[PDB]
Amino acid sequence: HPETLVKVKDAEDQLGARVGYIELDLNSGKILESFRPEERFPMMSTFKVLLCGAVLSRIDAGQEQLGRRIHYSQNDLVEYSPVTEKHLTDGMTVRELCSAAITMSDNTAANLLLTTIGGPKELTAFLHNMGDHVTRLDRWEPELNEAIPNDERDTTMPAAMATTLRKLLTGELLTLASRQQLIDWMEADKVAGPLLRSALPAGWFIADKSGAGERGSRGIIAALGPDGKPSRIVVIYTTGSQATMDERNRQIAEIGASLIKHW
Amino acid sequence: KRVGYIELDLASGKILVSFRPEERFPMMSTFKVLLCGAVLSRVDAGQEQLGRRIHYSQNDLVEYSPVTEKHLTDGMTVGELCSAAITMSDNTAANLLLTTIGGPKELTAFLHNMGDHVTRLDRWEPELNEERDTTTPVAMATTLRKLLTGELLTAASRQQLIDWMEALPAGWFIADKSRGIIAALGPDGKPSRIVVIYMTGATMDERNRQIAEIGASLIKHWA
Ligand SMILES: [Mg+2]
Repeated sequence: HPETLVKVKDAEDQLGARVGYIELDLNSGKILESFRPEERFPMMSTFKVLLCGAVLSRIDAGQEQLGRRIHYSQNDLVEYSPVTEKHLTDGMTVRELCSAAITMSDNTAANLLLTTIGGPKELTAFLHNMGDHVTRLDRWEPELNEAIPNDERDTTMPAAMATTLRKLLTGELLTLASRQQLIDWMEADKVAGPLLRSALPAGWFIADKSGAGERGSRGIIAALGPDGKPSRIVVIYTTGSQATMDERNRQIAEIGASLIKHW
Repeated sequence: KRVGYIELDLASGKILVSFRPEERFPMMSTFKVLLCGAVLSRVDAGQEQLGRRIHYSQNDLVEYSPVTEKHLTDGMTVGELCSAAITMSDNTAANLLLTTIGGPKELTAFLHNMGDHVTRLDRWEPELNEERDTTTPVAMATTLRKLLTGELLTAASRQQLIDWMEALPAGWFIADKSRGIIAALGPDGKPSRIVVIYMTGATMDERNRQIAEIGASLIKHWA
C-alpha cells in the first residue's frame, strides 16, 4: 500500500519538481496517506472553491444573495474569462459568477467575486476564522498564478487545503443548500478532464477543481469515491517543473490512477 | 493485515511521507526508545546517573535478554542497561530501567507531560507484546522528534539518545539491532529524518518486500 507514495515520488523525479499530495477520509477527516503535506504550494485556481465558500457563507448569513446581478466593463476582462467575456451587456448574477469561477475557472468571475467580499485579505480572514491558519490569498487574477519560487503569497499546504475543503463540504459551516451548491458546481467542472477524471472508473463520483499557473505550477483538489458517492478528499500540487503542461497533467493523472487502484 | 508509517523532517517537524499515520498499533519494542528518553530526563534533572551500577537477580530475567543474562554477578550501569535495552532490545534491561523511573504509569505520565496523549504504556516485558501498549505512527514520531530536537533534553542527553539509536535497508540507522521499527536517516550522529513503521500480521518475506516498498517512498527536505 505505499505504492501510491512511490508513484508521487517518481512524479517528483520525472517533473524535476516538488509534488505534494494528501488523501483524507471525507467522513472522519483522518489522513490516509500524504507526501510533502506541509510544504507550501501556489493554489492557483484551486482557490476559487474557497472563494465561493466565503461567498456562500455570506449568502447564509444574509450579507450576499445568489440572485444579485453584477455589471462589469470589458476593462475588467483578464485573460481566460470565457463566460464573463460573453456577458458584457447584461451582466451576471453571483450564482452565475460562482458557476463560471468553478466550472470554467473564469478569472474575471473570481475577481468580481473577490470584490464582493472585500478582496484577498477578506478571503484570508474567512479562512483564519474557520481554523485554517496556513492558506493565504494576497493577490487577484492573474497575478496570483505567478508561482515565484520561495514566495509564500497565495499559497496553501496540501494538508491545510484538504482539511479546509472537508469543512466546506461537510458539517455545518455552510447550509445544506450551500454545501450542495458548492459540491454541485465542483461536480460540473468542465476544465479538469486531463487530471483525475482521466483515471476515474465508470460510475465513480468526482467533485473537483484544478489550477494551473506559471513556472510549472499545477494542481487539483477533489472529493471522490466509488458508486456515485464521495468518500475521500485528494489534493495534489506541483510547482517549479520545466516539463510541459501535458507532462504535468499526465503525472497527476497517474497519481490518480494509483490511488484509485489501491483504494 | 495492517501497516502504518510516517517519516518526519527533524529540523522542521514537518511530515515528509505518511501512510495510515493515525491508526493505532502495538508499540512492541519501540517503547524502549521513549524509556531511554525518560531516563535521560532524570539524568538531566540530577535525579539519576548513567554510571550508577544496579544488581538484579535471576528472578528478573524474562524472554530475549541477551546482555543482562550474562551479568547476574557484576551487574550493569544505567548507561549499559539503556544501551542493552535499545541496541539489543534486551527485555530485562527495559524492565530494570522502568523500575528506575517508577513503572509504566510514570513513562506514560512523562509522555502526557510532553504533549503526547496518544501513546500509552501499561504493561512490563514480556506482557506488553500481546489497546494497551499502543501508539500511532504520528504520535511516536512526534514524541521522538521532541526528544531529539531543541527543548526537552539537554544537548548531552540528545546526543546520547541518538548514539544509542545509531549504535532492513542499508541507509537506515535502526534502533532495535507484529512489529515496530524506528529508524534515523542522515549523517552519522546527526540524523535529519526519522521513520516510524508498524505492521501487525506475515512471512519473513513479504514483510521484507513491504519494508522495501516503504524504503522506496522516503524523501528529504527539498533543497
Ligand atoms: Mg527527495
